[PDB]
Amino acid sequence: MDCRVSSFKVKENFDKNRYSGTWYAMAKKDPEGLFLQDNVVAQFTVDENGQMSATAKGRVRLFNNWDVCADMIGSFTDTEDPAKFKMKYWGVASFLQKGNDDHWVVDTDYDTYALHYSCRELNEDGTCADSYSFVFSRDPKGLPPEAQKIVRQRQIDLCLDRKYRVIVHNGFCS
Ligand SMILES: CC1=C(/C=C/C(C)=C/C=C/C(C)=C/CO)C(C)(C)CCC1
Repeated sequence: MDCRVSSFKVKENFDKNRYSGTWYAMAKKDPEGLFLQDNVVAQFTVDENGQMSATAKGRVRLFNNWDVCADMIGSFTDTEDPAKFKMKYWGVASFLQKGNDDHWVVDTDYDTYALHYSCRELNEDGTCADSYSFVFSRDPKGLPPEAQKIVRQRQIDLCLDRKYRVIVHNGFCS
């Protein structure tokens, strides 16, 4: 049971165009502090020069109770690893958070599911101190019993097992 971040294995030869399109977040594992809550849908596209970007809608509560529908946007720069990106994000609205997080795709089938992960804070022993993860599906209705078994194994080998929470979509942002 090695939970060092550098130990985690990511998607072999990640194909940036097979991955583009609409993805629906079905479950998540939260990080410390302020973060997207529900009704979150992401849209990936890749330009002619291979650059990948994405926009995202989601409900987020602020200060104290203030649900707003955050329109986020991120760009991705490539690393020595096809699956491991650096993502710069920001919102159409200014008060919304800007920032830079790693963006790694641990696993995907590009036809039905994608499993994302990001460690914002590394510990002294290499394991992650503060992290979040997303489980996306191409189908707004969710994964098959059989794709769910793959997903739950991924969560365990990430040491995030039993820490995910089902995301719901009730047109709060449509
Ligand atoms: C770029 C965007 C993503 C992440 C957004 C997050 C990090 C937003 C947080 C917003 C907050 C907390 C705003 C507070 O005012 C993910 C990874 C889903 C995939 C594609 C595009």
